Amino acid sequence: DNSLTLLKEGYLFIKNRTERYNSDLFQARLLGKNFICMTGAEAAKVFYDTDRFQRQNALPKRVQKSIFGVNAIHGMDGSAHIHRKMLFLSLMTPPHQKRLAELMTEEWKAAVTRWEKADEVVLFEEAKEILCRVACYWAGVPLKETEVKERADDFIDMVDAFGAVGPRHWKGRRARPRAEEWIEVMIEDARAGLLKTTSGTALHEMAFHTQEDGSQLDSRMAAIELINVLRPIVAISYFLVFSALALHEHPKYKEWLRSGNSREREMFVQEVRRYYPFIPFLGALVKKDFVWNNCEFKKGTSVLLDLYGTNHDPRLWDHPDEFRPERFAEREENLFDMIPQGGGHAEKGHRCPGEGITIEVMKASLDFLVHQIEYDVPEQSLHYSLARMPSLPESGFVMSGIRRK
Ligand code: HEM
Ligand SMILES: CCCCCC/C=C\CCCCCCCC(=O)O
Ligand SMILES: [Mg+2]
Repeated sequence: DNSLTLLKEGYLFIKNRTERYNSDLFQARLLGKNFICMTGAEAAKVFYDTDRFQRQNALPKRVQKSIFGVNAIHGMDGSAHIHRKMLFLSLMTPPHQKRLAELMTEEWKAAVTRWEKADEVVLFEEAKEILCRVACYWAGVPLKETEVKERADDFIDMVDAFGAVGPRHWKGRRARPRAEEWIEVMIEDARAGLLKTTSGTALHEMAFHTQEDGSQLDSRMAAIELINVLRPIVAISYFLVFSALALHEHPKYKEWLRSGNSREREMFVQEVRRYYPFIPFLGALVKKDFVWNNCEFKKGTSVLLDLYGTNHDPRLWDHPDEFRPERFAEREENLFDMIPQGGGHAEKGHRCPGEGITIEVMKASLDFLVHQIEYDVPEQSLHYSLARMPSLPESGFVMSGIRRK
């Protein structure tokens, strides 16, 4: 069993071995199970074949009890999964992406009034609070100013736990029942009409969603699925910090952004998502015996798809370990070569329905940093680990001398 080695190597565990064995797949004992680990765009296509792969019983209990919730969308298959996935997709269309991006812009502009007076700020901490306030407001979830930071911390504790052991994992295990109880009473109040809800917002649509047989979700399950909207919006915090890091470490792109418009901002944001680590891999179970790439996949075998390694595959990407947003000028759009938030079709599998929200929030936040304020980046540890999952520049990205531009 290689699980401790996986903990040691993190994002590079699969890529180190696919390179060493000169193969796009290898066998390994991980998580107590027999696994095949695979990488590359062709492997991602096979992974998203839902006749060959299922997610039920692929999600380790420890992941359900920390980041995702028990028996939630991530572990569902078949028409029941697709049914629930349409609920998430309806909440993440461009009107929602635009609304969230606009709320973020308003928050960043409002933040300058305090940042200019305090001089020094930790971007990760500011982002967490703003995103939590914006996510709850857009969703219709009441949120008191005195609890913004606690709820944001609970959301991040769940994200930060998914690849951890020891105290960091325990933080996520403790935060999940707090968040679920908090949101569940909201669901219950909404269903009794004791909390005002609005058609087309996340609280309303999760509270009143009906399944294929016409029954509502259990209030706890509706709460879990609403957290599966609120938590990943706060998780955009990680990408916002990596975006600011890339700006600092590749300063030639700042004037490139200042001169240009949303096209350059979008190429920059896509390169942040491709280049920096966030989700290392995905798990599934072989649904039926099949053969691919001269390997027999036996029913019941667990499988890991390498997100990070595919995103740095030199067969797909020129100089894959350099940050070069211009690579997305005149590049073909494809569902399997660029998979930091999954691959394939979100309507037909488990691909992230939040990609558009992620991208527009990142673009709005990049615009703020480039056009709205000036700032310095003082001496600090900007190192981010490829072993620690998820990963973040250690300091959280400290900014100082902040001035209204
Ligand atoms: C912040 C950066 C984000 C990253 C790195 C990310 C990444 C991912 C990945 C890798 C998956 C699983 C894909 C698969 O299993 O095939 C996923 C699923 C999901 N994401 Fe995201 N995501 C992010 C943001 C968001 C946002 C902002 C939302 C909602 C507003 C969201 C909602 C979801 C949901 C509901 C699923 C489960 C979909 C399903 O099982 O069918 N995510 N995400
Ligand atoms: C058997 C190994 C399973 C894979 C372990 C990690 C699983 C999924 C990674 C997270 C997917 C969604 C992340 C978006 C952010 C969030 O939901 O908080
Ligand atoms: Mg229904």
